[PDB]
Amino acid sequence: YRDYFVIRGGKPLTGKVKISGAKNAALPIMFATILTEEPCTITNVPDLLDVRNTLLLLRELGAELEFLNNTVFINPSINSFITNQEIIRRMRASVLSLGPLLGRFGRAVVGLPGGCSIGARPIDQHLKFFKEAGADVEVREGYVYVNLKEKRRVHFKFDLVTVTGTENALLYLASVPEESILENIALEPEVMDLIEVLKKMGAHVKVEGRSAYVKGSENLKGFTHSVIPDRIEAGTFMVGAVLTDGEILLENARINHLRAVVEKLKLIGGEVVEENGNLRVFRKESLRACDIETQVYPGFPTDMQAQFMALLSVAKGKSRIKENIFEHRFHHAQELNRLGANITVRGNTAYVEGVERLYGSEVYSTDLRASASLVLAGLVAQGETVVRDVYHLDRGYEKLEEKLKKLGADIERVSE
Ligand SMILES: C=C(O[C@H]1[C@H](O)[C@@H](CO)O[C@H](OP(=O)(O)OP(=O)(O)OC[C@H]2O[C@@H](n3ccc(=O)[nH]c3=O)[C@H](O)[C@@H]2O)[C@@H]1NC(C)=O)C(=O)O
Repeated sequence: YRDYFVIRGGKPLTGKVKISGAKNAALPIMFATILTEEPCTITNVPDLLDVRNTLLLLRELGAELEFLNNTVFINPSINSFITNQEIIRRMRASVLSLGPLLGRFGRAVVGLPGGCSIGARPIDQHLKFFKEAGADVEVREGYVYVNLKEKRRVHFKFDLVTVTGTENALLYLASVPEESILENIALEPEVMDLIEVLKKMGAHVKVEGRSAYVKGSENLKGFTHSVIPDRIEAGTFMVGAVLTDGEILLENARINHLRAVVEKLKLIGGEVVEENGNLRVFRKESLRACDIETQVYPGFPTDMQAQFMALLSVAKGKSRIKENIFEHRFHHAQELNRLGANITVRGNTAYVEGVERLYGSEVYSTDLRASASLVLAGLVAQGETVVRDVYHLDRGYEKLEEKLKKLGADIERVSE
């Protein structure tokens, strides 16, 4: 659909906002249900497009489920191991179905992801792991055909840190009745949340440094779990508060999943005060430039890069923002320039020369997470900002415009 936002800037964000469950924790956790025949219950699952597409895939695979009150009730009656190309083209993370399906049937046919606006994003590490696991892997008809003669212990080291690569490996190993080892894994909170679920199902998982020791099982149980809060949504609203010089209280967020974000926010001039579990955020000092480099967790999230770039576009001084994760992820920089920003891009590094003010205009969303930066900029840009193709934002945030409206943003959605 061609829905879009109309943001009339000039209002400070003030008030409470309830942070939703983590989209990227819910996804792998839902795919984990494929590992058992027993019923599972997953709560605090956000109602956003990626979750809905995942549920559609599970139903296509044979599962019986319901999604009500941010809770997924599923009977994992999987009777197929084919993840079609259409679903993969709609959400490349559907590749997470590979590990579970292989662990359940010893076979899987999953469409190979195509390019993405964020980058080529190949999955060589995923395929490399499964080959190291002893599976026969062949690409035909744009599908990855994986066949496993027999499950055996695995000792694999990732050539680079990959979030879903780590998750796909863990999902499979959880089904192998032997002791396996993964080295150089991702430590993102979502990966840790998936790990708790796999343990609840019966697998043993020990994390030391970036190594994961796994002892799987062929009789995994059903589980009940409440997914962690979404740290990217939380960070986004924090930026919103500082940028608009408002004062917000985030409810249901986790400060322990936001260290790098809070650190940079304070360097820029914002402040974050913890009240019990709540986080009160506001601007303490005038905005100032700061250098930022994205890194795998616990470092600064690439998923928060665009949002901070919007904040820095109106800060005093020149900021350097380098991407070490998705080096191509800068489409938003030029959209911000359309609002009067002064951002330059040279390779994997962007330089932001702060300007006194932004001027509202039409900008296009293209990144389910990074495009939130456009909404943020629209909150302070002079006049009105039109954010096109919010379909992307609907994939990455639950009721974004509604939460902003509740905080005083003069935003509205035009269904088209
Ligand atoms: C973009 C999203 O969030 C993303 C988030 O930005 C990134 C980085 O933190 O980690 C997840 O993707 P991801 O697992 O594909 O990211 P990674 O695998 O760690 O890729 C990091 C870098 O490694 C490279 N990479 C990764 C795997 C691989 O086999 N080969 C490879 O070259 C990628 O090209 C990328 O430049 C999140 N997605 C989910 C479903 O967990 C989203 O919500 O869709």
